[PDB]
Amino acid sequence: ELVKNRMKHLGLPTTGYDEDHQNTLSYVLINPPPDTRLELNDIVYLIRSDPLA
Amino acid sequence: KLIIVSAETAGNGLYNFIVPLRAYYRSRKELNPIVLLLDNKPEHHFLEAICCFPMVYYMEGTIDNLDSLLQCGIIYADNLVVVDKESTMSAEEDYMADAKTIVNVQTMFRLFPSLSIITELTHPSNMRFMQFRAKDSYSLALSKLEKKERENGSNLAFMFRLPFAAGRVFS
Amino acid sequence: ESTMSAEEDYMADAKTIVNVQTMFRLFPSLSIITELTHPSNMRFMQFRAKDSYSLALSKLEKKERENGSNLAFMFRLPFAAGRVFSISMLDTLLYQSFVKDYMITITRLLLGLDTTPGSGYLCAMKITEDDLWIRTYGRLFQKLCSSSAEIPIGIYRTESHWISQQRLSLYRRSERQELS
Amino acid sequence: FYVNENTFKERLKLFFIK
Amino acid sequence: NQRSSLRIRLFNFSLKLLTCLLYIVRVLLDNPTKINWSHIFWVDRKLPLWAVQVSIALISFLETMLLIYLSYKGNIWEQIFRISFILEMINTVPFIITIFWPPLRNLFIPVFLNCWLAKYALENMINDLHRAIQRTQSAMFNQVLILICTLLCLVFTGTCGIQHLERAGEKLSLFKSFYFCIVTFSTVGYGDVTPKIWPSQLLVVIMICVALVVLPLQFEELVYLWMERQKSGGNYSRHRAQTEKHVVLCVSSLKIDLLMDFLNEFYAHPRLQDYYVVILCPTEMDIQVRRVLQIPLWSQRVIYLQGSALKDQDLMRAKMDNGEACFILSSRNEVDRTAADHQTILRAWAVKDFAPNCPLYVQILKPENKFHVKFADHVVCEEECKYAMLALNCVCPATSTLITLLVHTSRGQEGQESPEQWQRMYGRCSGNEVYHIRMGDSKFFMEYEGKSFTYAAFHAHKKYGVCLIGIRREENKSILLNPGPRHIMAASDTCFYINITKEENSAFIFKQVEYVKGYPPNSPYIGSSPTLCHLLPEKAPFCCLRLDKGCKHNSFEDAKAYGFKN
Amino acid sequence: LIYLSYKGNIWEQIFRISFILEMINTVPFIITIFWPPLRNLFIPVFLNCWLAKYALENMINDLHRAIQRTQSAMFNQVLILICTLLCLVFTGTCGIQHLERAGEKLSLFKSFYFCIVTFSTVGYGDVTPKIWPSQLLVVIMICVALVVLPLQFEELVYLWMERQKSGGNYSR
Repeated sequence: ELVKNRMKHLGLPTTGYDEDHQNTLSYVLINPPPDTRLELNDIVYLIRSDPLA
Repeated sequence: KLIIVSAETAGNGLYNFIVPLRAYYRSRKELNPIVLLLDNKPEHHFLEAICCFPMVYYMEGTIDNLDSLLQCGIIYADNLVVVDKESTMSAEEDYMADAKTIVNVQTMFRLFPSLSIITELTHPSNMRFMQFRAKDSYSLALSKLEKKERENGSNLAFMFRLPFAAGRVFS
Repeated sequence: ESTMSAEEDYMADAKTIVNVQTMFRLFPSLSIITELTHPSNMRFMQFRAKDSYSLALSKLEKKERENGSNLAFMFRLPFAAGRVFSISMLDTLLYQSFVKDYMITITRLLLGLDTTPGSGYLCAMKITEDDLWIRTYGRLFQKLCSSSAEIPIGIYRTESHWISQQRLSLYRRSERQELS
Repeated sequence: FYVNENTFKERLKLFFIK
Repeated sequence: NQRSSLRIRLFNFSLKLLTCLLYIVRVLLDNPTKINWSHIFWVDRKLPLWAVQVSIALISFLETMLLIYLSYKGNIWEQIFRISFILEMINTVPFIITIFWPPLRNLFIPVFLNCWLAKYALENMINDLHRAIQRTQSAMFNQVLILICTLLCLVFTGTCGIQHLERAGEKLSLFKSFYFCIVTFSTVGYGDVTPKIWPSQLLVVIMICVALVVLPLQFEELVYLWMERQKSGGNYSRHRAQTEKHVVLCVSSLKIDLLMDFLNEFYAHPRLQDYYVVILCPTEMDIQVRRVLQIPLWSQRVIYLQGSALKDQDLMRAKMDNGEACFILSSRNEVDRTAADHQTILRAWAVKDFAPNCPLYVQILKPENKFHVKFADHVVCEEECKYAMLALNCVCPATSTLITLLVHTSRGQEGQESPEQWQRMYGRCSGNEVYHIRMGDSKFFMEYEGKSFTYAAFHAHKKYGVCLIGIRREENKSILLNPGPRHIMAASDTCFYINITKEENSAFIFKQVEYVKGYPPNSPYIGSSPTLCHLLPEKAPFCCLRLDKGCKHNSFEDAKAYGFKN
Repeated sequence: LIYLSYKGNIWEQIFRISFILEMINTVPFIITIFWPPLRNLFIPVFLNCWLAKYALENMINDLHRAIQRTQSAMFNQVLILICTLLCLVFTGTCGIQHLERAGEKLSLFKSFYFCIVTFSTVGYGDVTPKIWPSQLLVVIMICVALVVLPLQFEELVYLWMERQKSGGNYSR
């Protein structure tokens, strides 16, 4: 309610305020073995090739 | 989704933020907008450099003022980027060097749990104050291991501290 | 806030004392609610050339502190009237809160900060010449409780304890006449 | 003060210590 | 290594003491103008006492050989010319010579210098414990242990040395040399025991020069470490903490103004008198506060320990996890307000991370910082309460005084000796204090269950003289200050009342423009209490708030021109 | 006194120095009541000197309930520093006088001469110890003297010299 009241003061829509709550442990595995299973929403780091060459 | 950055002055370091973000190898539709929230007004040495890059803006105020943030559009913003402010760098104790950056992030942590944050600290000793709750489940458990690691002769003791592994903190 | 930080206790609240002392002489009818950082600066608050109760009240509170009293400054006259108040006076609140969990919540309900739906508030009924009909505090408890469902905590008493003509007029003019 | 002050212990405690 | 290294230090340390121990044995066992140098060189040692020292010498000789191979970094002259190696080769190599040569078993070897090699083992052993880096209290005691060894090993070398040379003439025992040595180092000089031989004279000349340089520096460094542990150090032990009660006080800098108000308040209660009050504070012991802690009462009770609440080592000194309370207090009269409050938030988080089960009592100055320590059990904002008193002092006459006297715990024995009428009754009524007891349990409020709250309040004050304030229900956690006639009492309703003494203690009484009501939209801080405040229908402009300059709305320069009623 | 200030741990109170010096002195006198031949047996009652000092420190600090007394704090603290010097000498005199009975029998005054000479680091050797126990006592007494006494004098001089600059009272 503190934000939504202040949004109307500034003159902004409070439609997508919630879009919400977080409780997730997180970490980074650098160069694992090939047998390691990949879970859902596991963001992998990628060294891309050159776009031009 | 928007990116938003916080700093004391718009120095030549913040040019070096925007260069690797705005790159030819990055996709055009992927291009995240940038908003540099600043305490002091920026000079023309910065403005002429940043000018050429696309959809990058600046705004006055602080992280402390909730009015300043909501104008910048932190609700649908992907990443807040709090940076060590040059005035508060110099301090006698380790706690008072980064007290205000910790407390202002702690309000943002409660107000906007969806909002991902990228906080800075001068010392890694202030890691324990970053994200705070009344749970204390992994707070004591992770502290036990890193203290035992430092006794064994480990380089990376702070590694197991949870905020660091997630990438939310960096020094 | 600028004058809060100081090395000595005197220079922390010097200017607030001296500026109140002018207001005390200029406007004696004007009631004041002064603040002090330390209660050590109580003795400088209201000042006169009488010194009747100044030494007498100082004798008792020094003897109280030897006996092992919490409230020594109590008997100092400015405090009892409510003219003075300090931050260190309700620092005791937090230390009392160990034995009594409720103590903070009940204090704020009296002050009117954390007001729940079913709550009260502090009021002030002055006993005028009409109210002298009731003589005792016990009989005052009856009328307030029975009629309007009010409960009293305590009471606040106030006991009694051109050339020729122009030149000579300014010379005989007293200090109170100058200030007016 | 019946519970605190008026006891066999605290009579002696007031006499010796307090 | 940590574990594998330390055992080898203790192994060498024990062997080097064993050689010196075997030297004490042979002196006591083996006993017998010109100087007889025979008694210096030739020494009739026993074969078993010899053989054990040779086996120890071979082990310690090989340890120095092996250690060179490990830490050889170019220069061998760097390792050989050191003192630890020279003292090894003076002692151990002659024992190896006695294996090959059969007549040299009786020849003297100064094995007593292994005392200093044992000290070099202890310094090497002790500093293996500083891989954890931070151990401030353990650093002081273990450093003192080495300073004691230097004093003993200097005496041991002196005793043995002088006892050996005096064999030539005026034959002293081991104890007479110890008497002689400690007298000469102390600069007393009795001359009861003396040296009268050419070598022994020269040794005592050297021993005095070594003593007068080293020993005074050893004692003054010993006293420095000993006296620093008094101010800085102090550990609340496990044996004390587990059995006894225990409370902590986190604070930036203590004073008499702060401490005496706390100690008198805390120990005023009967059930709290057995507790122990530990302090945590970064600054050192003040001159004023040291007199208060020296008093018999607070000498046993209070334990001042230096160190801030943020570092986890200083929390292990106090041992908060065991204790039943952790008071945190903001530094008033500091150069910056916001920095002081930000520190108490970090202290609160430092305490909660280490010890979650402790009930966190906290004091903060500014109201905006309340939200960050709202997780804590009990919070007292100074700014919120301060300005609330002054607001009530406008409506009511002296609420500032009213609240101060309730919270300060005292009893009715203040100003009774004074001659004035008001002053006796004022100090008696100052003893009043808020309490809480259930209906059914309370002897005050027995026959008042069916009747209302208001009815009970009169009859309580009429009979006993104990007025009620409010009630807490079983279901509702909230306190309700003065219900009217609607609230009927129950069996288990917590009655809050004001009395000089608590019921359970007090047996002596029994025997003897329009406005619109609404919540203000813009709260300037996060954790704020919403209330109905007679709001304006229209939201006023910023110009109309100022008096000095009359804007285009109501042009009034001074406050008298407005025409304020009341 | 144990019944009054018992707060969980009795090991906290028994292992203190004030209690140990009590049990060394007073308990043997209680044993002589039950046992009739032990009246002639020696009890080192002289250590009550330090128990009297512990009483004085406990007595003096009852006057700091008024908190502020700056001039009285300096004189009464000096009085304790004088007691430590006297009680260290008294324990030395009595101790050395007792052991020297075995051989070379000194009087009470000769031991006082002997003690104050040994603490001062003069070492005349006019009076000396020549017995196995007495030798070991003097070795201990010098170690206690050379650590304590210089710290006592320099703290005594600190409090004495501070009263010159800071102190000074215009009398009645």
